[PDB]
Amino acid sequence: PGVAKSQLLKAICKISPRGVYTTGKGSSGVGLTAAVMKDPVTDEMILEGGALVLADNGICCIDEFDKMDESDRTAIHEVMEQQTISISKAGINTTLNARTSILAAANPLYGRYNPRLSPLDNINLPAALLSRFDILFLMLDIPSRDDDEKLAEHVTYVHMHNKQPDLDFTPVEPSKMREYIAYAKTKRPVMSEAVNDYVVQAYIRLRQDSKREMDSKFSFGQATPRTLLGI
Amino acid sequence: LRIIWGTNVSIQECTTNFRNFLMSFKYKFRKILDERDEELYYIKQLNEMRELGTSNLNLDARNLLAYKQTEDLYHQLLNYPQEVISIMDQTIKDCMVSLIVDNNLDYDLDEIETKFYKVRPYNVGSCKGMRELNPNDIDKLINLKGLVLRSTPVIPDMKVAFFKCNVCDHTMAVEIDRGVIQEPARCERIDCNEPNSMSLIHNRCSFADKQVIKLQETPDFVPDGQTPHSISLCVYDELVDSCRAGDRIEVTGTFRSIPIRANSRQRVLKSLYKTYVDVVHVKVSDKRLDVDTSTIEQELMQNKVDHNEVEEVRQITDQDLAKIREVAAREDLYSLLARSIAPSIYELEDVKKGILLQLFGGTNKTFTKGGRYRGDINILLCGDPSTSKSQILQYVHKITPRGVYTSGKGSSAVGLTAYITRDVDTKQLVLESGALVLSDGGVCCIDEFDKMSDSTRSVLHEVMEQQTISIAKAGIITTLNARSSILASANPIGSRYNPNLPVTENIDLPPPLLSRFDLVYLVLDKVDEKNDRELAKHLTNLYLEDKPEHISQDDVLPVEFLTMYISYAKEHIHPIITEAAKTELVRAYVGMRKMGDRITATTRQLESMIRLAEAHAKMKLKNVVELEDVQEAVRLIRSAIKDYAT
Ligand SMILES: Nc1ncnc2c1ncn2[C@@H]1O[C@H](COP(=O)(O)OP(=O)(O)O)[C@@H](O)[C@H]1O
Repeated sequence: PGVAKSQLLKAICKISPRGVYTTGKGSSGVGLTAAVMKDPVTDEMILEGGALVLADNGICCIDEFDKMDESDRTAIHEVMEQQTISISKAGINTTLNARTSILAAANPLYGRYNPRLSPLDNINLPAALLSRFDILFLMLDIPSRDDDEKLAEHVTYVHMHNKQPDLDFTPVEPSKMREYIAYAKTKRPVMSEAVNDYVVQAYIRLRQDSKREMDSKFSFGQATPRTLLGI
Repeated sequence: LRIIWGTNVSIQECTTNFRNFLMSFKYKFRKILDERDEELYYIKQLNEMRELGTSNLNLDARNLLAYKQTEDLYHQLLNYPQEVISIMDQTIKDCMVSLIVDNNLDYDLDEIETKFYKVRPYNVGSCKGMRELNPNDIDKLINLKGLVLRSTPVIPDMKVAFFKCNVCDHTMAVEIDRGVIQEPARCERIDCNEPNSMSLIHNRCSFADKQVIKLQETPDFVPDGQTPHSISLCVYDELVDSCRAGDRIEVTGTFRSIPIRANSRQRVLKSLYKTYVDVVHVKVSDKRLDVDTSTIEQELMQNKVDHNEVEEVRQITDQDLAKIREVAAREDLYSLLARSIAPSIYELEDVKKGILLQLFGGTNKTFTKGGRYRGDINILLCGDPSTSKSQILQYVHKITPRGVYTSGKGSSAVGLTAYITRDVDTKQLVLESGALVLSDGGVCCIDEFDKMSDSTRSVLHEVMEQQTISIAKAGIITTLNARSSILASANPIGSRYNPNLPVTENIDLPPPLLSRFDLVYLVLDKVDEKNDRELAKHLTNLYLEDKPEHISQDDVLPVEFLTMYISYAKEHIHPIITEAAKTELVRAYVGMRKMGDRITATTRQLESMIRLAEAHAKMKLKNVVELEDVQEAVRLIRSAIKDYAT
């Protein structure tokens, strides 16, 4: 638990504009899809948006992904296909739009990290949902002698003061950084022909060695072409 | 020079200059279209208006752009609809008079000159959608898209009034023209005095037709983060009953704004006006998506002949019909058409081929009493994820004329029919159509077929079997049909399919219900290496040179030949499956029954084989079936059967 993952979620859901941070439970099924309510003075019957309709073209941070109700899981799986949430409830037949990006943070099975236990044994999620994520991480927690002094001098160096870095670096202020990244999104680069050969041969490598194991061991099968589109 | 007070128009320049437009038009719209029949349009279309007796000429707007002069009249038209439309009406009538003085003995000249002719323009731009519209732009012309939810009943409108007295008795009458109707207090008989009572007999006067249709649109290039929206529009006389519940319509009309009362009791007209549309021309057919059937339409084929209207069916031209009879002579049509469906997804040509055969569905035979046999076929496809199941469903959702796309765990037993609700603008109890009545004729789609309830999925035992729906609750006790071609998909427990495990076990369905579906695919993955090179070369073929080129080598792909090919293959063919194939068909069915002692085979396989077989015979323009081609109609199940060994 102590790899400080919530700090990054509050962080990047504070740098990006239009970024919504929702915990596990938390929002209901109707809280993060839209609902219908009567409108005062201007009329009438507007679809009041939920969490996901609020934060589109942004980043939707999510805590505690395992504790979600299963209807919310199918909502997220409908966000994994683009643009689409479809509703057939008592007064709605619509197909609203959502162009969001999802960052999740799921915990393993209790307690932590048994190398006796297999992968996906300590994971409470199906490998289809592992295939919908093109990039998957894991943050271990192993006691090690050398890093502890750097970590202790790091943390106690900030409770001692209020700024961490030194020798030789200054942190970029976030407003100028948002000006940089906001400038960066107007480029649309174009690929070429040598990168065609290199991407193809690398995909032959990953496809080739990924399917010669075929086991429930520490290997993760079977390197779907979503990794190719993701890379 | 004369002018009108609200505007800058003049009657002379518009009249003479538009008269100068209707006598010369030589494909300048092609001079913008870059050229890739030399006689002008409106003499031909004015003759088609002339001999057939139909009214209602209609023209485009880009045609008014392309000609020079009258580049000016377009910008006059887009701003000022009512006055300019009245002017074009007057000069059309005088153009008919200026034609009839050529032969002098034409059509009993008085009444056909007397009959009202009118203009319906369309295609007047589409820059910004419904949301952006400022109150600066009140009265203009607007294009919209999107479907249609419900349809109010007919309400009349007074055009003529009618008065009497009790003394003694004389019967004057009065018109409307502006907003109000004045009535006299005195007199008739004597006129003058006495000031007798003036009654109104409201069973004698003229009336009109006013129908209100509620709409929901899909305004592309969204102003993020926009949510969907609802407009209400108010069609008039001729266009009554020109819109069902479900179609995809592109509308022109005039944006209006009229205040409403408060609480029906005082005269306090509330501020903060209400907006609506006031339609002019309805555009149902289209040239990019599919075209509607004919066995469904036949009630409104039986109607709509007494009163002249719009076409509702794509007009098949004559020149390219020769190209239809040319492409029908191709031998490789059975892999060419199935190859040309989804040119961005590349496997599963049996599945592409079955999706082609869902568009040619069966033969509609009606008996004397009972029977009522449709051409429904129904396809499941499952297997491992990351297999582009969704791309197929979005593409079919684009092509289908009346498709509705639900999902799993977003349904209820209420959620597919009878949304009996409270409409706000009239404050009564109005009944809506749910999710399958909108699906009536066409293709539905359902994702995650595993994760329904028991209550939901108990709807489909009626729709798949009886081809009815039986609503019985407090609103309406009356069965109503929803013919539909259900397509669905499901993801297994694995999620990878593992061998040496029963096929029925790996998807959580009761195998009678899995046995009820016609064509069941099981798409799995191969660990070999040779295909993946061509796979990645297709992907990086798509990403490169930032232009849609996707498949041009070494292949010919029709762009929009296939939609009119399918519709022409849907009206003018009735295939019959007579004697000579019953030996092979019954022979193969009893051969299928041989396996006994996983999945089994019932009579739905036999019904499946005849309807899929004659669906193959609907292709390639043959009014009878042959003993040959039934074999691959068996092989479409046998490919899955070879995919059931593992
Ligand atoms: N490398 C690190 N640097 C600074 N603080 C850390 C580090 N690793 C762990 N922590 C501490 O561990 C805690 C982790 O808790 P948090 O990130 O809020 O949720 P979770 O326990 O789910 O990760 C943080 O409060 C943080 O103070």
